[PDB]
Amino acid sequence: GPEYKVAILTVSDTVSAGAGPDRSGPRAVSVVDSSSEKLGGAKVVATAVVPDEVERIKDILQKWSDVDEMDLILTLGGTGFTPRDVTPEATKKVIERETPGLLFVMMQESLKITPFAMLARSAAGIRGSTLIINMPGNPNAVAECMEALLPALKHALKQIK
Amino acid sequence: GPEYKVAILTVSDTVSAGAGPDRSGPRAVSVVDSSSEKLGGAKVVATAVVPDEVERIKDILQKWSDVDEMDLILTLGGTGFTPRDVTPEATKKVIERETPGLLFVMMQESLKITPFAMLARSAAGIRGSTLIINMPGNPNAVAECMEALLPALKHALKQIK
Amino acid sequence: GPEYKVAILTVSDTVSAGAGPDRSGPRAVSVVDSSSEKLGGAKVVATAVVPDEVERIKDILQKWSDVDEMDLILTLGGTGFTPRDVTPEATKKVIERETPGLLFVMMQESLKITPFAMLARSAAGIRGSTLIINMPGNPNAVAECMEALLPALKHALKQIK
Ligand SMILES: [N]C1=NC2=C([N][C]3[C]([N]2)O[C]([C]OP([O])([O])=OP([O])(=O)O[C][C]2O[C](N4[C]=NC5=C4N=[C]N=C5[N])[C]([O])[C]2[O])C([S])=C3[S])C(=O)[N]1
Ligand SMILES: [N]C1=NC2=C([N][C]3[C]([N]2)O[C]([C]OP([O])([O])=OP([O])(=O)O[C][C]2O[C](N4[C]=NC5=C4N=[C]N=C5[N])[C]([O])[C]2[O])C([S])=C3[S])C(=O)[N]1
Ligand SMILES: [N]C1=NC2=C([N][C]3[C]([N]2)O[C]([C]OP([O])([O])=OP([O])(=O)O[C][C]2O[C](N4[C]=NC5=C4N=[C]N=C5[N])[C]([O])[C]2[O])C([S])=C3[S])C(=O)[N]1
Ligand SMILES: [Cu+]
Ligand SMILES: [Cu+]
Ligand SMILES: [Cu+]
Repeated sequence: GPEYKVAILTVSDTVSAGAGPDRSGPRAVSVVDSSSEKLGGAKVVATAVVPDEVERIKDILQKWSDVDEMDLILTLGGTGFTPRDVTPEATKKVIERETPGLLFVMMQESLKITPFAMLARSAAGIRGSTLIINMPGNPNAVAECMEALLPALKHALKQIK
Repeated sequence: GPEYKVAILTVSDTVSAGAGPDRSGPRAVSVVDSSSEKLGGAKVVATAVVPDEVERIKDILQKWSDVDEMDLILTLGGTGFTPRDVTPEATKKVIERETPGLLFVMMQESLKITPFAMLARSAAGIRGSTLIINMPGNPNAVAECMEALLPALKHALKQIK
Repeated sequence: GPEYKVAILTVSDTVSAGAGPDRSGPRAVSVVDSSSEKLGGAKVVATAVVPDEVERIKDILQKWSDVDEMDLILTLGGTGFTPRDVTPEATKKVIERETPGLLFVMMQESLKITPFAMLARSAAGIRGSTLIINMPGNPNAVAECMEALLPALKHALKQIK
């Protein structure tokens, strides 16, 4: 397997219910894959979809960190202002050490693209030796957020080990 | 009434005690009114003044969100470094979901005007279907902070419903 | 003594164990000293070194704030992504009122120098009449972070009193 095991969690009532396809997930996988060397040897080894439900999100983040030994978990979606956007709240429950600089850079860079970046309520942090980062559900958002992080993400992953 | 009901809370021992007038409140009302269309049909329907006392601030934020059905609450003042600046702490107690991007944009834009922007400890978030945003007490601060938010605030208010 | 009493806490297993010298501490003292007038009459009156241990860090921050009457505490180190970087978590336990604008400015300015700035998980806030700010352990980081804060830090210290 890879130096760094990456897992992608799509958070969406719509996708989970079979009411639409996942358009964000494949874009996240593509951005990680195409940056695999810049990330120190990272590969997406697993993806999943969960509804906008705090307990479901928490359970998968805990399993991936504590049991499956993932190194990086990117979540996609559920970061906005609607009542069903609960990804950050689930994430804050599971992380042990917050990583606000990652959120700073994602916001700073995203705002250059659209003022609507300010509506992302993303959280990020470390649980054990797993880095967890919330990204927006807009399929174009993951690429933009990953570009923002890529300069330092390899060093983040080295450090957490 | 309006599409979006806005309420303005001035937080000030001085104003509450009758030791001076409210100079921030009218500026906040004026900025919201003059941006009413850009905000999706917002109107300030209520204002109040409370002292720099956590329980008083909490009680009004809870009443306006839970009983009076406000959609946007702007607080003015009590965000700085003095011992009596307790607005963010009261706010953090009442909000359910934090909205850090709003704080990011207010800080980013405010710092272009003055380095003293860094002394605002403002919080922001959502309780039910009410968005609550702390702004500094300086009468010129609300206009600057609202300009920073205006590009996306209509979409924020639509989403929270 | 000075108008503002500053104390510097180096957080490092290596320095604490006698496995290397403190290179960050002297740089912090030098930057504060050389900015003493810009800070309103600040002087470093005390330094100490502790290991990367939450209880040790907490205990010194509490003693310096509650007993020794320090006005500004800068901590150096332990803000990164490694398992032993626990300074922010200790700091968050002791502070009463968070000061996110200080973190915003440090991050904003640090990112102009290096993308690795995003790996600092620094916290900051007020306990009583003591301002506590986490800075990175890189000896060059304190100078950069202090430059970012210097425009408003005098006013912060005046306010907290
Ligand atoms: N960079 C960037 N950033 C950002 C953006 N956008 C914006 C922001 N930021 O964010 C926010 C928030 O969001 P959220 O919540 O996360 O998202 P959601 O709701 O989840 O989502 C949205 C949309 O998108 C879509 N999706 C999602 N997911 C998905 C999808 N599709 C397909 N598939 C999947 N999976 C939908 O349609 C929805 O609606 C905000 S609000 C904003 S605007 C950008 O862009 N960038
Ligand atoms: N944008 C902007 N931002 C900012 C500013 N300024 C600065 C900052 N930011 O903030 C901070 C904080 O503050 P706070 O605390 O909130 O405020 P206070 O204390 O409350 O206040 C201040 C002043 O002002 C005035 N006022 C207030 N309120 C009021 C008033 N007047 C009238 N009426 C009313 N209501 C007074 O005098 C006081 O003293 C800081 S510190 C800073 S400097 C800007 O500008 N912008
Ligand atoms: N401005 C700026 N910022 C920043 C930098 N760098 C980077 C960031 N930011 O931060 C982060 C984090 O870090 P921390 O964790 O805090 O650090 P530590 O680990 O503790 O440290 C590092 C290094 O350095 C050194 N040191 C420390 N401390 C000390 C030292 N030396 C001598 N003495 C003393 N005391 C060591 O070697 C270690 O390793 C990150 S990661 C980054 S890269 C800058 O630069 N700036
Ligand atoms: Cu949106
Ligand atoms: Cu001020
Ligand atoms: Cu580093």
